[PDB]
Amino acid sequence: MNPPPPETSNPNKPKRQTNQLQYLLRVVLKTLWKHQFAWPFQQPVDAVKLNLPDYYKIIKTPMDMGTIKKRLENNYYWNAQECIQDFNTMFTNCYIYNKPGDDIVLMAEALEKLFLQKINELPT
Ligand SMILES: CN1Cc2ccccc2NC1=O
Repeated sequence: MNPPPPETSNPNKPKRQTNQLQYLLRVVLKTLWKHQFAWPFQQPVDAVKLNLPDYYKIIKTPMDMGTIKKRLENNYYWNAQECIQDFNTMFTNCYIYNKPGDDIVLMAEALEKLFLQKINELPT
């Protein structure tokens, strides 16, 4: 079964807009999104559709780029580091659930390298 997806808004959490967060949406996320290996990460893992019935028995902090994108669009984050942590959670979940060498892991590894390339330098 699938749990509810992660929240993309929270009225009691303070919002913020920063040059770095704008950049994470306009450049980092929106560029990764177009990568040929982006598709598995563009929405929450669907344990039913993908036939991964144990996914959420194993992964307790789900994250995906669809969620991140919505969060950025909503100014959900306080700062860039909070957003970067979501990306890292997404990649880490993939390495936890799957094994080295798996096609999905090769896709995550590629995206993570591109992600690190693009956040190496952020605006000030
Ligand atoms: C995050 N995904 C996405 C996915 C899509 C299709 C088949 C397998 C997976 N495994 C994952 O861990």
